[PDB]
Amino acid sequence: MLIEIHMIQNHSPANLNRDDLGAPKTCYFGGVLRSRISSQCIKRSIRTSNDFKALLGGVRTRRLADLIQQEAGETECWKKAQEILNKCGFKNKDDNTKMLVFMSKDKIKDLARIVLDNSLGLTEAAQQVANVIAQATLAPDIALCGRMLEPNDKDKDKKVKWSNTTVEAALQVAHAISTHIARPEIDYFVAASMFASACFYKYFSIDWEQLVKNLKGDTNLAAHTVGAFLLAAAKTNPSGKHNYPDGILVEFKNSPISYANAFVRPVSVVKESDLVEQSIGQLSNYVNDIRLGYYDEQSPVIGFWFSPNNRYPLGYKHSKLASRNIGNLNELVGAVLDYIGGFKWEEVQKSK
Amino acid sequence: MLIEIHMIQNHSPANLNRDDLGAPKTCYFGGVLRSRISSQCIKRSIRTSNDFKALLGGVRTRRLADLIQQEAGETECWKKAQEILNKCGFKNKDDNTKMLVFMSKDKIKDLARIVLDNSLGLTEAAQQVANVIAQATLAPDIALCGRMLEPNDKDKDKKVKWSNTTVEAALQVAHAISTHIARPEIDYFVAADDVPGIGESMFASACFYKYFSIDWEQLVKNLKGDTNLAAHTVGAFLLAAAKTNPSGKQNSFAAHNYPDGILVEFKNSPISYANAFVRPVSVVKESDLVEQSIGQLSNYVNDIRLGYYDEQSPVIGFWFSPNNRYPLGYKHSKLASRNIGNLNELVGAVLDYIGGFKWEEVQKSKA
Amino acid sequence: MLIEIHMIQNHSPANLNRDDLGAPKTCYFGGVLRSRISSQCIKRSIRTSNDFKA
Amino acid sequence: NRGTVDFIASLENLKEGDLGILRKLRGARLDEKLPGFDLFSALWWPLRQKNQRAPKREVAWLIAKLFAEFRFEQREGATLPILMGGICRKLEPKKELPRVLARFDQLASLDIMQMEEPLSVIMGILRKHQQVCLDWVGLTDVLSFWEQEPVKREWSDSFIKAYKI
Amino acid sequence: MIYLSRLLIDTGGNPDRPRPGRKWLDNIYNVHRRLSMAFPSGLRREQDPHFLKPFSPNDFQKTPFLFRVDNNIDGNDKRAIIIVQSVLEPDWDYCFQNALDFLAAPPETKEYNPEFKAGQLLRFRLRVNASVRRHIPEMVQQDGQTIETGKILHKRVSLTWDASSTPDQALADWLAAKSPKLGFTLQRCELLQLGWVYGSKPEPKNVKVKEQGQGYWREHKYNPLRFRAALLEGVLEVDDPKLFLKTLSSGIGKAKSFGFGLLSVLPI
Amino acid sequence: VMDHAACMVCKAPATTVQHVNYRRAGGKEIPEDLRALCRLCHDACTMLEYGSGMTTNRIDPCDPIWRERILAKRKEIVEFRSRGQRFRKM
Ligand SMILES: [Mg+2]
Repeated sequence: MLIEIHMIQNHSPANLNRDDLGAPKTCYFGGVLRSRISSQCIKRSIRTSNDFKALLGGVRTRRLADLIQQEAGETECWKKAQEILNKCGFKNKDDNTKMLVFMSKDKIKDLARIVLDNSLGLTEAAQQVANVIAQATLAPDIALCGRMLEPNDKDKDKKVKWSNTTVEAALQVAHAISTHIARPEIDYFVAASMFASACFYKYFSIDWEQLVKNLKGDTNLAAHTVGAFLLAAAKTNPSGKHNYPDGILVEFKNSPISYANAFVRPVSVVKESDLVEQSIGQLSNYVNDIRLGYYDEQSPVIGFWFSPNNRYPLGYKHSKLASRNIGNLNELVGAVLDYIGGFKWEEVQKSK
Repeated sequence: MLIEIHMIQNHSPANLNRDDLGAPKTCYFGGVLRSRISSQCIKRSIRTSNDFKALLGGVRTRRLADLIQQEAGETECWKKAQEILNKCGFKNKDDNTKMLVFMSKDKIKDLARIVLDNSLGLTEAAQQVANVIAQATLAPDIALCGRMLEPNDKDKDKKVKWSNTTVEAALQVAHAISTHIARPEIDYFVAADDVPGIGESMFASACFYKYFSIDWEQLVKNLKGDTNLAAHTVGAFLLAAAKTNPSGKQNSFAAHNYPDGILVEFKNSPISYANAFVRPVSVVKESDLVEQSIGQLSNYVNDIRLGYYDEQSPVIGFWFSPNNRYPLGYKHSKLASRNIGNLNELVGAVLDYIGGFKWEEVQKSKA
Repeated sequence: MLIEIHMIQNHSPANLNRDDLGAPKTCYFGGVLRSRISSQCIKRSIRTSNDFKA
Repeated sequence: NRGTVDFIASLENLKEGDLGILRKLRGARLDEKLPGFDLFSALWWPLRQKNQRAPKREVAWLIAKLFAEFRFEQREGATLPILMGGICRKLEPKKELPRVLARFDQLASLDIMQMEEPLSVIMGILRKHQQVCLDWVGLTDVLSFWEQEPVKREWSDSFIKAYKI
Repeated sequence: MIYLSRLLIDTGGNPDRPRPGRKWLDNIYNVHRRLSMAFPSGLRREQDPHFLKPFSPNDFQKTPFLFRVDNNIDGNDKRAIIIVQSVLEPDWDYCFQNALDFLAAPPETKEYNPEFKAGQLLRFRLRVNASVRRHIPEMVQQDGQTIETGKILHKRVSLTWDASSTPDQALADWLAAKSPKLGFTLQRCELLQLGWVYGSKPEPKNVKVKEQGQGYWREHKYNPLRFRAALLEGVLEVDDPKLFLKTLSSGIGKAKSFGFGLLSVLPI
Repeated sequence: VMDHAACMVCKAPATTVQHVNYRRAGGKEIPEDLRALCRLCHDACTMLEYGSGMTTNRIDPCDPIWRERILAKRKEIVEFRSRGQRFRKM
């Protein structure tokens, strides 16, 4: 099963994503300039959010020696750990031990245990260290973003044979693009609520089977991860700091479909108050066409629509293209968890 | 009979095909730069797709000894089969087995039986393997492609004679090109370490035009009859090409977009409508890119139909848009003989015209 | 009586003629580099065409 | 001499696209076209940095263009005055031999900037007779010091020694 | 009077081609030096009309000008704007005569005579260097263990706030603390961008003595430069027209030689 | 050090050195036959001397009589150079 989430959200210029030169990120769509927010920013904002604090069990770091020298307690293990890491092969071109390692915060104790053993040779110690970091994948944040570790053979040990260190991702995120034309700023060279917000469309896809497989068959943890991810995506700001999404559409399919072509023609408004509403309208249009032009028989598609206090409807005023409309975020999360089978929101929090 | 498929499809900002430096592929058309997607990428994406899965029976591997070892069972045959493949002429030199074998023959048990026969010499067993490799010819993935192998002569034995290994592919695919001027952009990223104590990537967005050509008679001949299998292959190819995308950088650039327009034509000779976009499309404020591209395509199609008309061979075509979103003959012309709003009925009509086949029973021939 | 035929034709990105290396043929006209299709290739394509079958 | 061996090795490591780029630049100078200049700089500049006795830019450019056009296999002891001179023993002495000999002998009145076409016709004559090997390093060494009389004397003497066999 | 000048840079187009203008903005020291090269002496211009002689800072006038770099200006094209405020007339045709590739539009200059009355509302934009001077214990090595040294370092570091306070409130308080002295009173202040500014500076270092005498052989060593940058926009009210004009053309913070002090005011 | 790490044409940061004359080589080299230049100007000067037979006296960037030429060559580079070819060294 594939869980697809489409969101429409307004963002302030003080909570945007910037490039190296300090300019907000922008892209070209439909032949015109649009505002852009990268997927990495959204991923890291969701990872380090308040609602994801109970499911953060992963470290991506280049300082494994420092982390190891925080559990042993005995001050006489920093050079031994560094030598073992160099024996493993964590050293890229130039610099010194600057290969990013992504694992969980529960096998560091094992690394300290092997490091603190004076009765073991260096080669087999490095082999055991690699074996410890070849299976530390039982983290919900790793199961959604994946992992990729290629140790260099430039300074690799004699044999120190490596295992499979690749985890396939279960989450796909696309770059958020502005619905309208990018708005210029005010020039101060012509000199003699504070700024307008920008509307963005966001698209997320989650594979249920992949998430279940990556968690070693655990199922309650997967539901908790899905709920926490939904809440964090709906309730976080990329950089800065209610601002609830104006519209959320949740679908359950077998093949991924993107509704980003609903905004090939830019949405232009004389009045700024009629922007978001009209945007929603366009989306509905495209959805209807797809729902009548690319699917029949086999397996149908059902979806839930959420708006804050049901302010904005997407139903053509007559069409039942949405299974139900929900005015609260918690009820939407509960329904989403219910569709996958049971998974009450209250009992799923008792998992990590 | 020749079946021609033309597609117009818009894509969100992504990177579906890149070179060794990570930059998306590009090309020059009409004197201006355009985005490009290679034909082999599209062919491989269609091959390894859910829709084109029941007809997959071919394998292209550089390591044939491993499959023989798995098929044999719990016995040991890696060295013997490896050496037999050495004297078959699969380029042991340069330390690489660069000879890529497209023998489909997924019933590779025969190679195991020759390998597992402790009664024949090392040369005769190398001749039976060669004789059995060059006769698969099945697995319609080679009914659309196939130049199965060309053995090496210097490093092979002098007692092995090869038969014909040419399949005479029946599918033609062109490189996808954009209808406007390509604009490549750079994204800057940062590792952002966690424990307290700039990168560059490339992406672009474009609207692509795609062209496919299928020869019915050659496809039937390559399957040794079996018209039902050919109809199944045609329908599955249409379904897969309609809804599938390259799996390149899709974990950060999700661009699962669907095509905006499909045109299916039947004719005895192949014609490409790329010259509709010699003049690049410029966006005006009263319309979007897809509509202008479809209008230019309509103009070129009408002009070509009127200019190269022969009374001895009429052309029959079908036009498909999602829920009739974008009509082809906007102004006055009824260019398409039929307008269809759903893909499944388009496939059904294509099959009915091809042979009067129905989509239900043709699915019973899996092969 | 001499019959003269002149044609102008644009092509999609392709490789219709190659040398031993595998590069499309080229020539120098007016001091600048241009693409080229050999006359023998055109003649043989016309000869083997379906219109010249009879 | 070190500096030329690595240059020929780097030339032999090129692929089809770079060979075509150099092929389309035949008969042209190093400065007018930018892709050829960049490729030649990438192939040549580190060698000039490391080794002071590296071949000059003109000779290296000429050898690169010739290798791109002809693509012979490097082999020591297969120099031009031997293969040409072993070939010259199968022609008619009265007519064809003087015609080939004049073309071979014309090289002594040209500088390094005019030695493209005569070498091209000589290598075409070689290719017409099924020749697959040539000594590129030796040819580069001879071409580097072409303005010295003993070099030309040794060239002609090698030709005569190969021919009289 | 005041002189206000505007320069434009592309920072866009084909990424596979050289872009000297966009690369020029990666070092604040290079930008400052290039802007300083626009004020030549009366003798240097006569001697070198083409700017084709070795560059020496002793041949250029010293004057405390200010500048800012803005980005993200639209119209289907990307632009980076450099705004310069000075007390002297810049000579742009002498600085960019051999570097016209850098710019995407001719430089523009104009006069500026700001006369403001008491109790007037203004819309302002300005970038600050958030720095405070502190005594720091010296920790060194960190080779698996931290070793303290008895010396205390007088160092200028970044402004910090508490765990229960947002950066916007801290910056607003930090600016309102000094706003009595500058000559204006805030009405609203919101933080737009918070980050770092980087640069590198060459410095001569002696290596060996000269055998013939009269000097050394010398080499270049590069020193990093890091600054904490925060951009603010809001509304202010003039207290007295006397101190406000002194606040303008002077700067409202440190690092004024690297584009960190400039008040941009609009009449609201 | 003498040139303050500034190019002698465009006044950009300097990384390369151009030899004005070749009176001495290797054993002796006064710092008066050398000029500081950037990558683009050095490349233009290199492509401006390929087939001129200058031998001893090479291009002096300070001479105005070369300026109009040098900039022109620079333009060509900015119009045609591909950064993906210098990278991926072949
Ligand atoms: Mg320069």
